[PDB]
Amino acid sequence: SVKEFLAKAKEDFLKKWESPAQNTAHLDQFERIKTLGTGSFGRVMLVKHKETGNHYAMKILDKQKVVKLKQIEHTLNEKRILQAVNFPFLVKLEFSFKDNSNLYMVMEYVPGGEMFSHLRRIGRFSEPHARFYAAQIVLTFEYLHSLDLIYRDLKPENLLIDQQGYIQVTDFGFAKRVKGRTWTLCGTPEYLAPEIILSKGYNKAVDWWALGVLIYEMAAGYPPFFADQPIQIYEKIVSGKVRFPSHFSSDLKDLLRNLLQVDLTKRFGNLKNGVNDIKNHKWFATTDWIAIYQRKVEAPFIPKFKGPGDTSNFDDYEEEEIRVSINEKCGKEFSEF
Amino acid sequence: TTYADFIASGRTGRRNAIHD
Ligand SMILES: O=C(c1cccc(Cl)c1)[C@H]1CNC[C@@H]1c1ccc2c(=O)[nH]cnc2c1
Repeated sequence: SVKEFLAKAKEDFLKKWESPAQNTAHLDQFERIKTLGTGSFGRVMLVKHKETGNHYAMKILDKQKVVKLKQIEHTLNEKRILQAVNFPFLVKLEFSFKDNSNLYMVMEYVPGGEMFSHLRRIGRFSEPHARFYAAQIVLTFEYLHSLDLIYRDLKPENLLIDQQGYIQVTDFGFAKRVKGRTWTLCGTPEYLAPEIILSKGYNKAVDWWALGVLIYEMAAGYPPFFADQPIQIYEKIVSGKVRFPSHFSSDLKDLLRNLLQVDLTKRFGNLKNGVNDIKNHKWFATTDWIAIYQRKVEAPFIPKFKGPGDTSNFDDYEEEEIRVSINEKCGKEFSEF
Repeated sequence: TTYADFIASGRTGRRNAIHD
């Protein structure tokens, strides 16, 4: 049944995986409005598609910067994976294309902003609020992992809240399809599993560890391992010690001890019963997984929405022109994009 | 309090990914 669903899902995913959509729009088809976020090798902007008037979020990557940061293959992974997946809590890729200078991915615009912004402002979420979001991640990971995908960058900065108050997972820049083990040091310091820090060779269990960090941060207001410098964060992560706020329920602590488990033969998500050890944990006893998947559960809050194109749920960023060189850069490197 | 220690730390803004 779940197995039945995942089978058809894999069948759909593979058709697209083997025959990726490519070159499905052009820069001039979009009016650029405002930067929604920005950092290494690119930015994401709110745009309007001229022929339809729809708004989208367009990620713009500078090919030369991608090459210097050694992110060529990770970028190809991101686009090939995003064009192939389909799940209610995964942001959709509607168009992609490239020009002499940049790569572009045009995604649904999610006007409610990042969970990060809301969580930092409110301080922490109640357990029922955190459980509502955590449930959607659990199902999204059940989906991605069944397609042999590892996501590798779970954090509130990468989770958007939509107009119904549900989560859309974005930022697939480190996602990878791999059977068996992989070794790349990537992720965000507060969310790395011990085996990534220790250069061990790792698999989807790192996403389940990251879910434990995320649930902790949502419910506490701060992550379980924090310091002023990454090295001190890593020393805390590998120590085997974790402390919980005194307001955490006993069921919540027990789930987190099993997720934030350094020993892989004991980490929930990674045992004989797979994701079911998580879905059937007492902390989730009230969660109706089907109702969540169907978006039938009432959300903890609906973001304020002041009209189409409104960005007030996003921070302001310095704006920079989109320059397109008269010469093609890095054509060979990104030919399959 | 742990919360006060977090709020006074330099890592309450958006966190960058790492890579080699
Ligand atoms: O700005 C971003 C980004 C992420 C990776 C590379 C570059 Cl260049 C930019 C991402 C970071 N976390 C979320 C942010 C973002 C913001 C809005 C949307 C959106 O409205 N639809 C889809 N994805 C988004 C991502």
